[PDB]
Amino acid sequence: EVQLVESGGGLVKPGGSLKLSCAASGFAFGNYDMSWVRQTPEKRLEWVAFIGSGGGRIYYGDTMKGRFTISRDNAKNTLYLQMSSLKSEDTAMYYCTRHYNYYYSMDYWGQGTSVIVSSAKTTPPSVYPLAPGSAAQTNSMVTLGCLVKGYFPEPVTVTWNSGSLSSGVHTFPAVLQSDLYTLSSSVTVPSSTWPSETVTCNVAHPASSTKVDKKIVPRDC
Amino acid sequence: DIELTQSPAVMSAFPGEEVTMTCSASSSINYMHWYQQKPGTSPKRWIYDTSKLASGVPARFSGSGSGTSYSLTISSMEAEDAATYYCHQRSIFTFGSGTKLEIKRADAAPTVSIFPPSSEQLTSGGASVVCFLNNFYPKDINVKWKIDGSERQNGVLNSWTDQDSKDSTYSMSSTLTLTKDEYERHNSYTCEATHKTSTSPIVKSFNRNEC
Ligand SMILES: C[C@]12CCC(=O)C=C1CC[C@@H]1[C@@H]2C(=O)C[C@@]2(C)[C@H]1CC[C@]2(O)C(=O)CO
Repeated sequence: EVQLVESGGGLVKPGGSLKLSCAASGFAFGNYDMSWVRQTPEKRLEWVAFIGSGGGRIYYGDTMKGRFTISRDNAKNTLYLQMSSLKSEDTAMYYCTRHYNYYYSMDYWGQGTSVIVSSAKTTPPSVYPLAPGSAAQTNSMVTLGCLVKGYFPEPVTVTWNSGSLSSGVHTFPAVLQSDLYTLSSSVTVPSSTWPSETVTCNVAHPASSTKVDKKIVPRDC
Repeated sequence: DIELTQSPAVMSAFPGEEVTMTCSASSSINYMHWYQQKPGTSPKRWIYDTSKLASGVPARFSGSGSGTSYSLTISSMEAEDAATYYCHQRSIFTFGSGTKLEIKRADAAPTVSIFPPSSEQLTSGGASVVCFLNNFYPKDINVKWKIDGSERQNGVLNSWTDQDSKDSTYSMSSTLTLTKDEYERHNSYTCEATHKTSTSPIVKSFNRNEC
């Protein structure tokens, strides 16, 4: 029923500007006070901006310092946030929220739109197959992997055999390494099925419009 | 600047236990709210106006408090309760930093596996040695790397998964990244997992001059 749908986030250089939008559905948008709340990489939640139902009453969080402008167009059921002179500390997930009453709990939240403030440029990942090699296993099960290295920004999506190997999979949170992201994913299958049955990791990086498959092949020793 | 602090930052309990967490304010306020968040989704209104339950919230949850001290309580906790809970109030810029409630389960030793650098990565001039420590509990585990018998500490990055939503185990990767040239100057690579499930580590290793 009620939907709040954000857009406009992305990579922006320090000192740049951005306008975020929040499309509302399923309720009388103009009867509700609205807010923007952001969650930093440290998971800290900060109340950025608040706007009354009629658009005539506005508040900002403490570090905003005039660089943010909340506005709304009740005729198009859309909330906006203009962001300028952006700094590294403004990197966060930006959420559109709706207020219930005048104690100001937030009874509906959008899905979030991610803003990343840095000088880094979009970079596709290198993807490397992780076969046991000289570390050969010998149990009833075998574990294989894929190393995804050197991409920006987050995220990538990893699947195995196009999602048909879904159980036995661990895709680890990415970490920054030389200011680019790296993660690995592991999959575990019966050792009787590999290499007789192919195993392939499927890596997608939407920001770079890249899709790579890496077949896990036994190494040529 | 009225500020909120939450205690504890992290806590774990078996299903069936009573759970209490606290939200403290630097000066007196009223009508405290609590939001629930799970990985990869938005915060969700959970308790509002200090004691009112949001729609969909089981009666096992209750909120209470006044002045500078507020609390969220759960009776007979259930696995689906695991989440981070954040407090917030209408005059506060920064939400409380959250209490992450995790699920206690039976101890489990990791399944450990080690991978030499791929030839494709070596072609590019880098060398990552990857060790997976999968499906263990509790979260606290120690990984040690030994290269030709001497402990190595530089160039290791570890990454833990969020608690697993079906079996409540954790998994972690430990990755040793070296230049190709440094990798090529040594032979024995060992990943050692020390976990409270045993006094003896789990050891996986390889020689680079094989394969
Ligand atoms: C309840 C309140 C004051 C009364 C009102 O008509 C509407 C609001 C909602 C927005 C609130 C505001 C404040 O009380 C000051 C807040 C909390 C602001 C959002 C950010 C804020 O400006 C701060 O973060 C100040 O530190």
